[PDB]
Amino acid sequence: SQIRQNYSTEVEAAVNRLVNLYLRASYTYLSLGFYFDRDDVALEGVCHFFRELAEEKREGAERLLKMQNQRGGRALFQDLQKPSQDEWGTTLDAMKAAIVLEKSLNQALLDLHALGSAQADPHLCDFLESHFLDEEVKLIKKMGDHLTNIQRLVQAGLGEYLFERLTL
Amino acid sequence: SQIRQNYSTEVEAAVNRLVNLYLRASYTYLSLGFYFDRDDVALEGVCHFFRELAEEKREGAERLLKMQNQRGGRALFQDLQKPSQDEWGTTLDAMKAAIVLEKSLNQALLDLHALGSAQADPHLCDFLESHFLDEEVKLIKKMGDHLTNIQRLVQAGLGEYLFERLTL
Amino acid sequence: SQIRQNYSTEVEAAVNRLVNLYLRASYTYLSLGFYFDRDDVALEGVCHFFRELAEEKREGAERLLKMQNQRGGRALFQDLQKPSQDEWGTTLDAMKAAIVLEKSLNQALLDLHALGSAQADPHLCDFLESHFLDEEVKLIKKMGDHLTNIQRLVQAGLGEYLFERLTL
Amino acid sequence: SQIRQNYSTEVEAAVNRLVNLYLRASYTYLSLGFYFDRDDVALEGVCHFFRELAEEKREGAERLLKMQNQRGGRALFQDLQKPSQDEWGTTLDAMKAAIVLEKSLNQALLDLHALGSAQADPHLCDFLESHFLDEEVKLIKKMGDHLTNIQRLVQAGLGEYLFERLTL
Amino acid sequence: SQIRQNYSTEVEAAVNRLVNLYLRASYTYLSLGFYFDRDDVALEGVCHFFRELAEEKREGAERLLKMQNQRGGRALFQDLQKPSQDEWGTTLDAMKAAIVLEKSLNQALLDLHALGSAQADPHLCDFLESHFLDEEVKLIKKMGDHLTNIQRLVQAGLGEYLFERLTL
Ligand SMILES: Cc1cccc(C)c1O
Ligand SMILES: Cc1cccc(C)c1O
Ligand SMILES: Cc1cccc(C)c1O
Repeated sequence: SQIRQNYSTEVEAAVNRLVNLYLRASYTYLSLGFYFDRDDVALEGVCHFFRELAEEKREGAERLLKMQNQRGGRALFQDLQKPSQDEWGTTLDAMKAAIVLEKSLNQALLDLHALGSAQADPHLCDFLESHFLDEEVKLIKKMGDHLTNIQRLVQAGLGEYLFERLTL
Repeated sequence: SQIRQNYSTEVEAAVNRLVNLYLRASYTYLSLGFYFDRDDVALEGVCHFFRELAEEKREGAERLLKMQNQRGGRALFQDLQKPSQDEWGTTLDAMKAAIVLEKSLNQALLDLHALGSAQADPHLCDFLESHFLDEEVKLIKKMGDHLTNIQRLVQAGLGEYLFERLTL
Repeated sequence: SQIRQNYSTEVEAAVNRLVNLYLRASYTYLSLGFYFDRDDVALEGVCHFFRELAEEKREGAERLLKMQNQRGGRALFQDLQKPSQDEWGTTLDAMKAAIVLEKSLNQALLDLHALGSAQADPHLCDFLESHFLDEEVKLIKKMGDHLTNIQRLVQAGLGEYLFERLTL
Repeated sequence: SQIRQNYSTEVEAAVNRLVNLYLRASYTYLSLGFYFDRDDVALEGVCHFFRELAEEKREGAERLLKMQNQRGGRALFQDLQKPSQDEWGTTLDAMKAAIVLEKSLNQALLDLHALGSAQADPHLCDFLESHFLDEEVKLIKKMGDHLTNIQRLVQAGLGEYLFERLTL
Repeated sequence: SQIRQNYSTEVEAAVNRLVNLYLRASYTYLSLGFYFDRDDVALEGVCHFFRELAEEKREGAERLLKMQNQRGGRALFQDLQKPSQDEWGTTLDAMKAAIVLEKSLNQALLDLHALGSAQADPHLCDFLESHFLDEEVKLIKKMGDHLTNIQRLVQAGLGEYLFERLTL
């Protein structure tokens, strides 16, 4: 690219991989959201929580794709793997799955930051710090808070209802 | 009728029957509503839920009667049978009874749609699709969601109170 | 009932009967209204007059049902008999039928008031006086005024049109 | 056409025919409107009624032409036959002629719907149901209501005047 | 009195007694209210419920005193007996005590109405019907509704908390 400067092929490839991970996360959250919208699950607050996260993850992917082009890299898309489960169990099970997912995204962000530092690419490092790393820490803290509250509420049916009504 | 066109006697009769079913449903919901207003039941959210449905079903009947006249058919009214119960048990029992009732109305709508299709009466088919079929699907989904939440809440007294307070 | 006080079984039963009479009146007015909406009758002011009365009578029934519960009585519903006619003739015939109907409701109100007085139930007596007796006197006077005007207008077709256009 | 999909030549031709029928109806209503504007007829409400219908029918034709292009069919225009009469008699005669005209348009709509169903063309079927079939049923009901009122008013001159003044 | 007309000494005395009963009820509610404000009871919604009732009963007494003077009777005050309890137990116990109290006031109202009827004093009868009898029926129905909800909630501590939070 006529504009490409200080942008390694290793970072370019890792950015494409991260786009795939964010889109896969978005898809997972779409599945989680609609599972809680089932008439035999019917926890609307939980459905809304996950549908909002599907949107956030898609936005993250789009920000990464915008950055790829700004740097003169070339977006390459791969298949989006279907989510790991078809049914997500209880709100507790779902929130545990979500925190696992977020920690995996966060690790990928940290890995890419480390690569950027090794390649002396401060624009990449700043980009990740500014738009992703703090968002992930905040989200993981929120999920941990939710998990603790869900666990303390498990009369499991009553607890699940109250969490959805009074927290979400 | 000077205006009657493509409107079979079979559909005309079936529309009159459907008016009766909607008015009977409205009456059933009136009974459900006032049962939950009893001082020894006293679940105001549940009373409101069913009184609103009584109004919706009456409106449905009135829309059908308007359509009967628009097509040049002749409204014929029959007795409105009293509701199947005098006392409706718990919120769970009542919501189960309501979903049974709605599924029976929906089946009648589907039967009339099938008759309209067989008689090549697209105005009737459109009318039902536009004003009734989706309303019924939405309502049945809502009732199913409510049933699931009520069931998960059954400390049955506490659960019944919380559902009325926090959902309805 | 824990709340029931000075409320006789005779009044409780008579209130349930009166609910049935009001709902039957509402149904009769629904039939009258839609008859005047027929394309071969087509008197919109008359249709509106009777549909408004259907609503008023239903509201009366609902007020009675509310009162039944306030007093600790138990609502019991019976079948709603179909209206006495399928076709209602001229506006004159219909208005005569309506005044007959209202006078029958008024007599039932007066009978219930008399029962309340005999049972020394002043809350019932006040309730009827406050919400029903004057409403009925006003409505019957209005119908009598309408009958007189309709009769003076009978060139019967022209008169019927003018009454609908200029009074209703 | 590059865009044409599931759109039969039979439906394409029938749509062109229907455009012609709607434009012919519009022309007929233009003639009716100006006849009632003659100084020796002079019924302004009747003139307005028919001029409004001329506009509605032209709009219907334009909607059909828009749809023809949306589907990749090719609009073909034919002569517009002059209306069946040069003078339209009384308001009663004119309203009878209008209801005959509307019933013929409605039959053409029903015929085209049947063709669409036979050709498994649900976009066409929906289009007609959504924009034409209910409009026609409503209009025919209104005309039938008007005919009944005009007939009841026939002192024919006085009745014609009053209908124009008080209904139209 | 120069103004006294159709106002018996029996009714005058009974009105003074009723003033005392209303003021005693107000005092009882003051005691109930402050009991629920104790730091070792601490149910603010319940405190508010009873303090509002203390105000309503005082207003009732003041209305009776105003009426006594309007009729030319002479207000005579007696001691106000201290409430029947110093401590009121649970919300359930308190609501039971309140409904007992209200039923006793209602019986006194009914007794005075009967006296008025026997003395042919229609102003008194109207006064009681208009300002007291329906208020009492409404309040007793509300208390019965509350009792039913409290009973269904008895995990008694949790139920008491939830009723205070979500109903009161
Ligand atoms: C491509 C994709 C997959 C899953 C969820 C979303 C929102 C999305 O855009
Ligand atoms: C139950 C019932 C019967 C007839 C008319 C009305 C409005 C109604 O609610
Ligand atoms: C005199 C009296 C006693 C108790 C409560 C109140 C409000 C009151 O005025």
